[PDB]
This record gives sequence, structure tokens and C-alpha cells, in this order.
Amino acid sequence: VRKVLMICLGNICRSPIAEVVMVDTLEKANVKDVEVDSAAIGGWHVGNRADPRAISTLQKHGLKCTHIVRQIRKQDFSEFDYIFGMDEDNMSELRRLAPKGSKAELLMLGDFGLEKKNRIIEDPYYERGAEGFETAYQQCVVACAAFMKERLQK
Repeated sequence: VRKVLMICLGNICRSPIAEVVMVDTLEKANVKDVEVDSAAIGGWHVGNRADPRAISTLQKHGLKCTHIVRQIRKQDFSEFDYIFGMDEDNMSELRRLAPKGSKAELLMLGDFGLEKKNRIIEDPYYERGAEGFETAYQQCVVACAAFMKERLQK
């Protein structure tokens, strides 16, 4: 099995969408030997569910989110083949957390598929509405497909 882990700062807005979109993306491609999970850098929301705006955004697109927030752990860097951050702050945090020489490949999700200017998946939490969740969703749809096609399907 190949294992993919989506990471964002709190695991209530961005990475649960990326996790759900990746699973949906694998399903449409009939790729069955890839497991997907998500987790948080920080611990504020551990035990909670995704942001209501993330849940509603996925529903809008016929997807469901039943994920429970957990925090990343060091053994993640030995269990997962691919660990994805959403933005450059994510990448810095993952770099400092990864045990040197651990097997996980650290990638930023938007380096796949998107144009350069659209590669950062921005934290939507502090906006009023859910527009920032929809754009994260659109980005994940493009990025996840491209990653799957290049790296997972060769």
C-alpha cells in the first residue's frame, strides 16, 4: 500500500478537504492501493470535526467528511510515503518535525497541477464566509489529480 498524509495548521479547514478530494480522486481513477489520512501541526482542535464550512463545501460537491482532528506525530514520518503541506509555513513546520532520514517524502500539494501563482492553498479560517474553502477545494481537485497521475500512476 502507498500511504498519503495531508497536513495543514489545524486540520479543520484545508487538509480535510484535501484528504476527501484525494480519496474521491483515487476512486474515480480506480486506484485502490493508496490510503489517505490527514492531521494537524497544532493541537487546538484535536478531537473535533472539520470546520462547518469545510463540511458544507464538500457537500456542495457531493462529498462527505467524517474525519476527527488528530495531531501529526513523529511516527507519521515512518508510516507515510508522502506527506503534504498546504503552504510555506506548513513546509517549514514539517521540515523541523521530520526525523532526519525518515522515509516520508515532504511535498507541498500545490506544486502539482496548479500554476505557480495559484500554488499556495491559503488558510480560509479567518474569512467570514466559505469562499476560501471553495477555492481550496478547486485547488485540491487540480493538485490531487496531477499528483496521482504523475507520481502514483506514473
